[PDB]
Amino acid sequence: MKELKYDVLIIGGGFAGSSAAYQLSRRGLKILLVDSKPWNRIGDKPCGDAVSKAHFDKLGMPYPKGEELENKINGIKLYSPDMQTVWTVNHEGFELNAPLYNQRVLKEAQDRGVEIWDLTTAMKPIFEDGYVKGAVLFNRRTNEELTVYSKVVVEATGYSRSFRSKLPPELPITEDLDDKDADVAYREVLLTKEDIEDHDYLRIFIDQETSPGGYWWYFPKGKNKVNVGLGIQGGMGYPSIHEYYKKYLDKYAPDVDKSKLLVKGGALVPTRRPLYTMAWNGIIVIGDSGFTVNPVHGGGKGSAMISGYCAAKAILSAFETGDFSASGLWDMNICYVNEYGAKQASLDIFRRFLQKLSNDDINYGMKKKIIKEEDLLEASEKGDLHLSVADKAMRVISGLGRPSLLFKLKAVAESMKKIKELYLNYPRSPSSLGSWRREVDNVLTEFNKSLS
Ligand SMILES: Cc1cc2c(cc1C)N(C[C@H](O)[C@H](O)[C@H](O)COP(=O)(O)OP(=O)(O)OC[C@H]1O[C@@H](n3cnc4c(N)ncnc43)[C@H](O)[C@@H]1O)c1[nH]c(=O)[nH]c(=O)c1N2
Repeated sequence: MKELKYDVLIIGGGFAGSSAAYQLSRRGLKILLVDSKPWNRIGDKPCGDAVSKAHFDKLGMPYPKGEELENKINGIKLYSPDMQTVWTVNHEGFELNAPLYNQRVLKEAQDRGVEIWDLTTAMKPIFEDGYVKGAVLFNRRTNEELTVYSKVVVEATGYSRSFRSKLPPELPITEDLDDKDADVAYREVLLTKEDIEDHDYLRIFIDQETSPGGYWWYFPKGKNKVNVGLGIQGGMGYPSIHEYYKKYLDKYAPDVDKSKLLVKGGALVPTRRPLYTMAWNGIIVIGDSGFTVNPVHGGGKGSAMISGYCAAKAILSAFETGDFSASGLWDMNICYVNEYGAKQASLDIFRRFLQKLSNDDINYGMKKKIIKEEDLLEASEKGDLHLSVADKAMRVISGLGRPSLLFKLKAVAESMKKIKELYLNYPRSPSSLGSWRREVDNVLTEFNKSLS
């Protein structure tokens, strides 16, 4: 079999993969990125295609340009179950042509030196002497099995985790997710008969009956084109998602013409804290494969780019120390946790609370303004539910006569700050990962119990 040697092998060319390749380019390294999909189809996984503007600024990534930007976004409208209360949150963002932008990022990284092979699949992890040292690839372009060696493998295979799942089960980097720590989501993109009111605003509909554990959304991709879909918490016993979709479509999008459908289909999306470690001997995991999705609103394309940034940073460190062990790549964790991980950990706890609320809990909480329209912005910008804000909210649900889960919002706010306290104190060395993880597990075990 043919053999090749590279410094870095990036498996998967999604938002996470292309972010790693872009950031690692022009640094004196020999890089190979692969993706099973053909070039023109790379990055077309079922998505809402809605990404925050703040993400692009931070990392110094290319702004959506021209055809890549389908519709400019200025904010979000959060509708209550009975729809008697509409929260308008001002937050700038983009509704983009996801495959078109993704391929541009790849096209540029290719110009900056990175090599990209489409129609190529990582089939077997090369794992010898206790290290990930590359992979066996199948290039369907030339029907050839090639063996690629690398000092560091970047796992960016998405929610499938098709590569790292084939690693031995004692590696912390093969951590699996529980069914209930993920949501199945489905979406379609159709044209509307009439225009779209406030088309520069995203619409999110909370409703535990029409989308239990998640929500419905109405994302305008233009003047007369809309990305409508929903998400539901998995591992609960809920019926097929396309049954929820078919039953309640007209309720959230009656203006669409069902004959002008462009794309459909759905996929899995994780709604939890990131992998306890995203780095191990000779391997870094990023994107959906490392559970980098926001547990509350389910956005994952912004925080995927962050994981890719932190991956380049960690790898450049490892090569400067010739150390590709977990310890040598460990800065991947310290970086991502400070950037988005600690925020996720706190929101993981908050998600567990929000998913358990009745429609009456949300109808009451929103109508009575249990929190500001700007404090919901802060609670998911920094992932913090301030002890002073919970107190202002707790004295509003005091005027509630019926029993509710709302009365535990204070204890939830304390548990959120507690687990974020832990993630700020992330292990300095891999020697502490085990001890620190079980403590995190204890925090979640206790909190899960406190909701009952
Ligand atoms: C229905 C729905 C709706 C939304 C979203 C998800 C879902 C399911 N998300 C989440 C978002 O889609 C997701 O979090 C990011 O795309 C994660 O990026 P990745 O690159 O990790 O995934 P992605 O799945 O794009 O990465 C996998 C890539 O690697 C390739 N690959 C996998 N295994 C391979 C192998 N063994 N060999 C070679 N190639 C391999 C695949 O072909 C693919 O190109 C979202 N996000 C957001 O922020 N805003 C939104 O509006 C939404 N809405």
